[PDB]
Amino acid sequence: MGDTRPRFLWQLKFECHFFNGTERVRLLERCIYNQEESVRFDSDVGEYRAVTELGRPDAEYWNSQKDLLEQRRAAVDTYCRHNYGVGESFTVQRRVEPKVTVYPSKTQPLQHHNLLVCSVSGFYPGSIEVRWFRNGQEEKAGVVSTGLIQNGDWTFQTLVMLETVPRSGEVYTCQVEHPSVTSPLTVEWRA
Amino acid sequence: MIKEEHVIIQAEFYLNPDQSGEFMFDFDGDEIFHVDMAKKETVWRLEEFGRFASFEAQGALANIAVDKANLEIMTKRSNYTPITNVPPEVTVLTNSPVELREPNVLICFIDKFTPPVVNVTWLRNGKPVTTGVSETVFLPREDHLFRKFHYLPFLPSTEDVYDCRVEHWGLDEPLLKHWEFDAPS
Amino acid sequence: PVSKMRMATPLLMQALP
Repeated sequence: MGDTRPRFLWQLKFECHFFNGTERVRLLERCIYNQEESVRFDSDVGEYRAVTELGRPDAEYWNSQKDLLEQRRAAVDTYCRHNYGVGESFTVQRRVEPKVTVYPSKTQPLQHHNLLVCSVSGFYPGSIEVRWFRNGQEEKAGVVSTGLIQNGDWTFQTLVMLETVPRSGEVYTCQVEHPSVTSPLTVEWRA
Repeated sequence: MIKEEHVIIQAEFYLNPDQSGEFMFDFDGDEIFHVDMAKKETVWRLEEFGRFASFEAQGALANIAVDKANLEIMTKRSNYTPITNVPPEVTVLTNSPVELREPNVLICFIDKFTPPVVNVTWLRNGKPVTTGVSETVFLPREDHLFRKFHYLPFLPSTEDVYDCRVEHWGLDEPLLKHWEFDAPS
Repeated sequence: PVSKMRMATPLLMQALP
């Protein structure tokens, strides 16, 4: 690196939490000094509260300003529900179909293919179900998931491995359900 | 299942003596937009979002100014206590399954660190590469540490090796995260 | 017609002296 001067960080977070669409909305404003949250306003509480002793004077000082408080107490409507309405169509309601592929892999360097991997990628939202079949019969044991990986670009991926050493005549199926499709996507593979 | 909770977070920060500030919105862990401080502009994470919403960047600059003024007050109040360095964990993966000679993207995922100052270098066969690279701003975490992504478009090959080199004040030496084609899983 | 995303504004801390 370089320049080891000491650092001083302040973070502000306004968290709008939404449950069942906008049936319940909660604002949590959080003030953080050096990774240490010091003070917050929770709309369910309705005034500032000190999280550590460092934040107390702010709590007291801001709670003393009646017009600032009334603004924050209205923020669930004027800020949270407003912004939910602005972004909903391209965020909450975003649907992108997954790409599915199956390829063989190995648990250890050198030894032969002892896995089938079903890669599910490019999809949004995160809700996905993956099932493995060998000759149309579901494989339950030996199935292992990475779970959900966020790519940083409004897509996810996940890898679902089946422990198996494929033999000729076996047809393996990866089947995938996701909100973007009304029937399951299936991809077949054979050795 | 239909997802029950969603969270939108407007996350800001100011860091001294760097004098670097950031303003961004996060939805369920993905960046909706940030404001570029030098250019003073709203930058939407996907170009198409800006066809649907707008954001006045000048307001974000005003917030960062208040945030600056509070940081300085807090810095005295805490009697100049500095942030403790927390070094990142790094993961490199591809965004799609790797096929020989089919264009792909390497993803360097830098996680669980603070302060938000990091150097990331893509190395192909031990030599820096910059062609086509892109990166995100710092993204928030519930524990108040940061996330970041860097991206390297590439053409998979049996001959090339890659390293994401990450440097940070909390690391003794640069962290080298290796990737190559056909690695076991 | 683009919707405006709103920002919330941080409160100033009390000056030290």
